[PDB]
Amino acid sequence: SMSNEQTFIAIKPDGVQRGLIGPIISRFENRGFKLVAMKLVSPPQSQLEQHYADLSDKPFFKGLVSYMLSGPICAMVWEGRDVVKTGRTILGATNPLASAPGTIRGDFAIDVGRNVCHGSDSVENAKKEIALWFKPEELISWKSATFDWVYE
Amino acid sequence: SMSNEQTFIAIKPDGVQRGLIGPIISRFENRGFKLVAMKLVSPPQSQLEQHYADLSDKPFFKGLVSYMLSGPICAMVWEGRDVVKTGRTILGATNPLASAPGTIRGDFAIDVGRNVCHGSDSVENAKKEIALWFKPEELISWKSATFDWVYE
Amino acid sequence: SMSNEQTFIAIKPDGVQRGLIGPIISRFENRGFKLVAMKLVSPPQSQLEQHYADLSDKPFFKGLVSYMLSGPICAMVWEGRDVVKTGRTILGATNPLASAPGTIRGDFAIDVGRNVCHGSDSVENAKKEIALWFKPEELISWKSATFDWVYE
Amino acid sequence: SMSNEQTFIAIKPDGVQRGLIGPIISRFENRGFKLVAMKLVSPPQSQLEQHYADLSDKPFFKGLVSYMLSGPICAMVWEGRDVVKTGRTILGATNPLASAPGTIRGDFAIDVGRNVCHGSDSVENAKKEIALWFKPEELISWKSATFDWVYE
Amino acid sequence: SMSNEQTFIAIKPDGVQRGLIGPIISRFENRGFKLVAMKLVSPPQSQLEQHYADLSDKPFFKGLVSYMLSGPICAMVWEGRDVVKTGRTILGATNPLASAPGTIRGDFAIDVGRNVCHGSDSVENAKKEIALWFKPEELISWKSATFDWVYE
Amino acid sequence: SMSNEQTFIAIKPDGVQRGLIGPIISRFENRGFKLVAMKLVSPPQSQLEQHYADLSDKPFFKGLVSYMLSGPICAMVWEGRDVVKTGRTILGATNPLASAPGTIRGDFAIDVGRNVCHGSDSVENAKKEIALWFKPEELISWKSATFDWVYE
Ligand SMILES: Nc1ncnc2c1ncn2[C@@H]1O[C@H](COP(=O)(O)OP(=O)(O)O)[C@@H](O)[C@H]1O
Ligand SMILES: Nc1ncnc2c1ncn2[C@@H]1O[C@H](COP(=O)(O)OP(=O)(O)O)[C@@H](O)[C@H]1O
Ligand SMILES: Nc1ncnc2c1ncn2[C@@H]1O[C@H](COP(=O)(O)OP(=O)(O)O)[C@@H](O)[C@H]1O
Ligand SMILES: Nc1ncnc2c1ncn2[C@@H]1O[C@H](COP(=O)(O)OP(=O)(O)O)[C@@H](O)[C@H]1O
Ligand SMILES: Nc1ncnc2c1ncn2[C@@H]1O[C@H](COP(=O)(O)OP(=O)(O)O)[C@@H](O)[C@H]1O
Ligand SMILES: Nc1ncnc2c1ncn2[C@@H]1O[C@H](COP(=O)(O)OP(=O)(O)O)[C@@H](O)[C@H]1O
Repeated sequence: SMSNEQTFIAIKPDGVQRGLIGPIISRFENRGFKLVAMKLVSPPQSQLEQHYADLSDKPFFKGLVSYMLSGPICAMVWEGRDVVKTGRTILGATNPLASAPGTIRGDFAIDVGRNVCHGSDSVENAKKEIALWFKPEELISWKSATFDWVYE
Repeated sequence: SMSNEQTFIAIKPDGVQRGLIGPIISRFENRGFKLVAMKLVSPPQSQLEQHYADLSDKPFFKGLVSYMLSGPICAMVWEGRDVVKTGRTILGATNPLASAPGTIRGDFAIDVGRNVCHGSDSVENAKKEIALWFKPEELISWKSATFDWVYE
Repeated sequence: SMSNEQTFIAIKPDGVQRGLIGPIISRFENRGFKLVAMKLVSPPQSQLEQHYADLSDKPFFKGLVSYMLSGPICAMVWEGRDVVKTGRTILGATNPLASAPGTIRGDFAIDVGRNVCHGSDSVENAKKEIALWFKPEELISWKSATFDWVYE
Repeated sequence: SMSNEQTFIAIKPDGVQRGLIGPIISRFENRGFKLVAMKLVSPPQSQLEQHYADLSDKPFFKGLVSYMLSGPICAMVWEGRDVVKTGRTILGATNPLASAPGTIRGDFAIDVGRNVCHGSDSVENAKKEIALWFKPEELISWKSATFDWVYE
Repeated sequence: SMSNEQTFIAIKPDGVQRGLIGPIISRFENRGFKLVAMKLVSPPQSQLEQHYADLSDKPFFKGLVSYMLSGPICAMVWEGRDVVKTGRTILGATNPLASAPGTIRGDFAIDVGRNVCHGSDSVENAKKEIALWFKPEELISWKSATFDWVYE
Repeated sequence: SMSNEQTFIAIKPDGVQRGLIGPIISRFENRGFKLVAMKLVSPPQSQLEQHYADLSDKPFFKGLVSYMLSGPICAMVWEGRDVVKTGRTILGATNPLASAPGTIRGDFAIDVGRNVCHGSDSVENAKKEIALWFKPEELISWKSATFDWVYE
C-alpha cells in the first residue's frame, strides 16, 4: 500500500526487564521502517483494559492486564509500507512455541503470557492503538536520509 | 507444559572447531532457557555408539562415530518449557540444506554429516541421553533471576 | 556513589538518521544501567539553546543548534551507580577522532559536529538537563529483576 | 551435490548505500561458503541489460537498469555445495513482503525494487552471470582451513 | 611466549544469572584462544576460600565467598600465547568503573563485587587455579584447524 | 581535515581464512567511511615485496612475503576525514599483544606475524599503496546518502 502506513509496537514489561529494548528496536530499524513516536510509559489499568478490550471475556484477561502493569512499557509507532503486517511477521507468532527463529519471539520468548512485545494486527486497530497510547503531538514528522534507497 | 523439562544439546566437533560455541550457547541463552549442566568432553567410542544406538546399521554409522571422536564436544543440558521440541527448532533441520535461516544449522551448516550440533528428539530420549552423558551431580540446581519474566 | 544516580543521554539527529537507536540503547542496557525515561522528541530552538547555554559564545554554536533541529532526538534518562561518568566513557571523547574503538563515537562517529550522541558531564548538569528535557511524570519508577546481581 | 558449485551474489546499490556490505558478506561467510571472487564495480549499461536480459519485456526493466546504475555494486562469487539454491534461501523471497525474518531481505529490505541484493537462480544462470561480471583471472583458487569441518 | 600457555577463566554467578555465558565465551573464542576445559559447577565453600586464599584478610572476603556460592559458575581453561595477560586485558580492570568499553567488564559490569568474571593474574596462579578447579582428565587435548593461521 | 582522504586497508590471508571479512568491513562501514574500491586478489610476490619495501632487510621479511602469498587478500580503499590515522586506530597495535579490545587485532588477533589486517601508516604511503594495488578505474566515484549526517 502506502509507505506512510503506521503501526503500534510496544515492548511489554517482560521485554524491558530482560534487557531487550535495544535488540527489538534494531529489528525494525534495520528493516528500513521509520520510528515516528516512542516513549517509556507505565499506563493506568483502565488504558490497558481498553487496549485489550476485545479480549475482556478471555480467561487470561485478568492475568494479562496485571502483567502489563508489572513494569514499564516502551510504546512505539513505526511507519513504513505494509508495516502492520510485516511488523507482525518480525514479532513472530503470538505463542512463541509456534514462532520461528529469526523473529523477536522466536529468539527471546517462550510463554504466550510472556511474549515480550505487542503489535497491531490491522491498520484500523493500529490507528485506534496509536490514538489510545500517543498524543498527536508525540508523532514526530521527518524523512529518512535513505528513504529513496529503501523505497522505489 | 512443564517448565522443568530438560533436553540434551551437544556441540559437535565441527561446531567446536569452527568457533561456534559462543553463538550457539547464546541461541538458547537469549531464548530464555536455563543451563543446568555443561562440560567439554572427548567421550569414548562406546558412549558415542550408545548415543546413536538406533543408527547402528546405518551406512553412515561408522563415519558418524569417528567424526564425533575427531574433536571435543560441548555437552549441555538445557531446561525449559517444551525445550526439547523448541530446541530442535532452534537447531534447524537435520540436513542444513532443508534448514531455514535464523536457525543454528540455517546460519552455520551445509552438510548433514557436519551439522554442527545435536539435540534430543523426544523427552524420553532426552532423559536417556542426559543420564548417558552426565552424572547426576553434574546437573546444577539453581533459579534464574528472571524466571518470573520468562514464564507466566 | 549511590546506585540511584541519573544522567541524561540523547541520541542526536545524526544518530537517528543513521539507524543507531538500537545499538546505542544496547550499550547502556548491556552495561547494567536502568532506563527510567525515554521519548522521541523534536524540541524547539529555545530549548536547545538553553541546553547548550554554556556554549553561547562558541563560534560553532549557531551551527550546533540548527543541526540539533534538523531531525528527531531520542532523549533518555539512565539510572545507575556513577552513570554520569561511566556514561561519558561509553560515549567516548567529544571529538570522535580522539575516541577509542569500543565506544559509541569510537564505533560510529567521525566529525565532532556529528558525534551521534550527547551525555551529561556532571551530576549537577544531569539534574538540570533532566528537568529541562523531561517532565517529572515521565520518569518511570521500577526495579530491575537483576538489580542484586548488578550491584553489591 | 558437489562442493565446487559457484553462484553469483551481488549487493545492489541500495545495499551498499545503506551500509550492508559487511552484514551480507557475513551471512555467506558464517554459513561455510567460500569467497572466490569479489570486487566493487560500477558496470556499464550494456552489462546490466544483459544481466536482466530475460526481463527485457518487463515494464520495470528500464527502471531496474537505471537504478542498478545509480550506485556501486559489490559483485561476488561464492563457492559451496548447493550454493545457488541455499544462496537464494539466504537472500529471501524476491518481494521482501514475502521474505522471512532471518534472511537478508527479511532483515533489511521492504520494496521489491530495493531488495538490496541479487543471487543466481540456477547453476546454468550462475555460470552465465559469473562469466558476465568477472574475468576468469579474478576468481581466486584457495582451500579453506575448515573445509574438512564444513564438508564430509 | 609459548602458545601452550593456559589460564583459568571463570564466569561468576552474576555473569551466569545475567545471560552472559555466550558473549563471554565468544570474546576468547573470536580472539583465537583455544578452549581446552569447561564445566558448569557449584563448588564447595572450601574450594572458593582456597581460590581467594590471598584475600582471606580482606574485609570483603566472607562476602565474596558467600556470593560466589550463591549461583552456578562456568569454569573454563583457555590456551594460547600470553593468554594470562591478554585474558586479563579482555576482562578489563577489576573495578568496572576503571574498565574500558570493549572489555567484558567495560561492556557488562558496574560493581567491583559484581564483575561477572574472573581470570588468573599470572602463569603461576593459573596453574594453581587450574589444578584446584579441574581434574587433569577434564582438560581436552586437541588441535585447532586454524592454528597455523593464528600463530606464526 | 579533508573528508576525501583515502587509505589502503587489506585483509591478510589469515583474516580471510578465519572468516573475518564481514566483521572487518563492518568496522569501517559502521564508523562512517566510504568504500571506494575493493577486490579479492592473490597478488604476485614482487608486488608484495614492493608493498613492504621498507622492510626488505628485516629478519621476518621472507616469512612475511610467503605468508602474504599463502592465501587470498581482500584489498580495499576507504575514504573519509583522517581515515588513515583513524583506520590504524581501528586496526589496533601492530602486535595484537599490545592492542586494546574493541579494535580489530584486539578482538581477533594474537601474533604479530598473524595480525589479520593491514593499514596505511601515512597519507603519502596510502597514495603509493593505492596506486600499487589498484588501477585508477577500479576506484569507484559515488556519494553516500548519509554524507551530510556523517560530516558537518
Ligand atoms: N492463552 C493465553 N494465556 C496467557 N496469555 C495470553 C494467552 N493468549 C494470549 N495471551 C496474551 O494476550 C495478548 C493478546 O493476544 P492476541 O491479541 O490474541 O494476539 P497478538 O497480541 O499476538 O495480536 C498476547 O500478546 C498474549 O501475551
Ligand atoms: N545421510 C547421512 N549422511 C551422513 N550423516 C548423517 C546422515 N543422516 C544423519 N547423519 C548424522 O547422524 C546424526 C543423527 O541423525 P538423526 O538423529 O536421525 O537426526 P537428528 O540428529 O536431527 O536427531 C545427525 O546429527 C547427522 O549428523
Ligand atoms: N569545534 C566544534 N565544531 C563543531 N561542533 C562542536 C565543536 N565542539 C563541540 N561541538 C558540538 O557541541 C557539543 C557540545 O560539546 P561539549 O559540551 O563541549 O562536549 P560534550 O558535549 O562531549 O560534553 C558536542 O556534542 C559537539 O557535537
Ligand atoms: N514488480 C516489480 N517491480 C519492480 N522491480 C522488480 C519487480 N519484480 C522484480 N523486480 C526487480 O528485478 C530483479 C529481478 O527479479 P527476478 O530475477 O524475477 O527475482 P530474483 O532477483 O529474486 O531472481 C529483482 O531483483 C527486483 O529487484
Ligand atoms: N573492594 C572490594 N569490594 C568488594 N569486592 C571486591 C573488592 N575488591 C575485590 N573484590 C572482589 O574480589 C575478587 C578478587 O579481586 P582481585 O583478585 O584483587 O582482582 P582480580 O579478580 O581482577 O584479580 C574480585 O573479582 C572482586 O570481585
Ligand atoms: N617482529 C615481527 N615478526 C613477524 N612479523 C612481523 C614483525 N613485525 C612486523 N611484522 C609483520 O610485518 C607487517 C609490517 O609491519 P609494519 O608495517 O612495521 O607495521 P604496520 O603493519 O602496523 O604498519 C606487519 O603487519 C606484521 O604482520
